[PDB]
Amino acid sequence: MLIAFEGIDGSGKTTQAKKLYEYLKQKGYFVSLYREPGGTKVGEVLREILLTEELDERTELLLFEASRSKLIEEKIIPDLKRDKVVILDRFVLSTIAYQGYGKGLDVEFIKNLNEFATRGVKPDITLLLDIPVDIALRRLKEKNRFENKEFLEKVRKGFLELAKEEENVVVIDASGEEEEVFKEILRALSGVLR
Amino acid sequence: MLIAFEGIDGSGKTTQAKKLYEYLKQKGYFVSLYREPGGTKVGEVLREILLTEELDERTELLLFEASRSKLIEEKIIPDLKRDKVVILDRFVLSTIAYQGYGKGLDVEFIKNLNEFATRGVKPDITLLLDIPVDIALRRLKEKNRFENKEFLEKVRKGFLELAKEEENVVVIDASGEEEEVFKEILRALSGVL
Repeated sequence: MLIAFEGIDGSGKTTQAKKLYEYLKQKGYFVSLYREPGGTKVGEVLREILLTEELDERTELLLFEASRSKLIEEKIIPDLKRDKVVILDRFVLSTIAYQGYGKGLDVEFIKNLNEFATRGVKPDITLLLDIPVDIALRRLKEKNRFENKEFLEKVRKGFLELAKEEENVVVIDASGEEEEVFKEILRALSGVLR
Repeated sequence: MLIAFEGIDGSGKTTQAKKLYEYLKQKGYFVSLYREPGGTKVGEVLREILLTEELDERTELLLFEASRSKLIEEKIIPDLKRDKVVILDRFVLSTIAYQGYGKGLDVEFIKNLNEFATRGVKPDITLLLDIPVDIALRRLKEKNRFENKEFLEKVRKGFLELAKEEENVVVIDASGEEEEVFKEILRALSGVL
């Protein structure tokens, strides 16, 4: 089965994805955890490019999608075939929210590109870790990271739109404390898991 | 203006494109010559990846297009704005022929992806350097290069298919010698220069 975390920077996706990883492992599921971009050797070099270079939004989109494609074919599809629980730190909604609602590219094109990269593989559940931008920024600030408030407001709105429009998306209040947010995730998953 | 060379490996694309580059620089055009993938800093690192790694066809297409996207935005578009002649060794038809007709991805999807990567920038003329695979192989074989005849036969058919339906594609009999092929390309280019 496939569980996708989605959300803005500073929403705690990496921390909560790791928590979910360790928790399901101990309950006896076989589980993988991958981040996007990255999660494969080729994906990780592309992650370095995406993090360091000055890329236009179109080239940036195609590289995100190339990383995803590599991950889907190299790991996710085989993992899923062997009944692993696959947990993603970011997936197809983030691409639409960032490149579409944020950077202005066409949403329907992004979805078609998403479908191509994924071979139609969709999550069993998508966890949207929703958080206000100022609170997300204040947390990032604690690690000396500064992201763009104007950009992230559009991205956040994108996410909440997509959670209405798209299938199997649960909105998690990610402004809470680490444990309370995890508990809320577990409840949203109980209608698909253990 | 934008001049694109297309065709299978062994058709002499690079040789002809360099000849065209040298010729037009002599006759007083400001010209650019780029290869795909490549031609920008980022696009050359993606070329390295494409030339080394074991890649599925979907990842490969997406990386070809990312290189193209970079080259288009960084260089082709500005170059064209200042009336440079941009010559390309491989372009959008090669992606369709290779990834679509060759490896079986959807041709219509590839077209749309090309359209996105290029911002709708189309060549003024496309020179398809058509050659039989046997002859392309015979020529490649004398550089210690070996390519798949089965694969390349499909890709040739694809290229010729595209020449019939797509706009501004002149089919150049690239089976000839270097100078007679270049003479044919110049004939084809008189109707735009």
